[PDB]
Amino acid sequence: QEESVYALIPQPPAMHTSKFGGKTHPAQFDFGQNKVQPHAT
Amino acid sequence: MDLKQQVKNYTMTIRNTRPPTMIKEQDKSEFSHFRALQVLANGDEVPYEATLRNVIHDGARQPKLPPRQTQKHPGYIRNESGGFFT
Repeated sequence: QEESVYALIPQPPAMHTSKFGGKTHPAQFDFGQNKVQPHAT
Repeated sequence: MDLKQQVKNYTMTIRNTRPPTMIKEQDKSEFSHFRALQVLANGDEVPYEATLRNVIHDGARQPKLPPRQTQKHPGYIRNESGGFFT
């Protein structure tokens, strides 16, 4: 309504990976055993 | 004057008290039309009727009778003394 025929038609990332990151291995942990074997038990 | 005309006059009085706001007597999908046009500007896939918008006005009654021409050919009739009509 405002005589704006120019305004009539409008014409116009990887997350990251931490350094600490790592899978827990059965070492550096005093709660459990300290080996990994195929079919021991 | 009578019941029907008094009801008529009261309604007309209401019409005059209210501002007509130069209204268009029909409202179509305003923001939907704007949104569809913006979708067309970039996405380049909009339904045709979604792009469309329709606005009506009163115009007038009296459905375009052809003109009467209000005037003959300036070779037949003359004013009072020789002289065209205007």
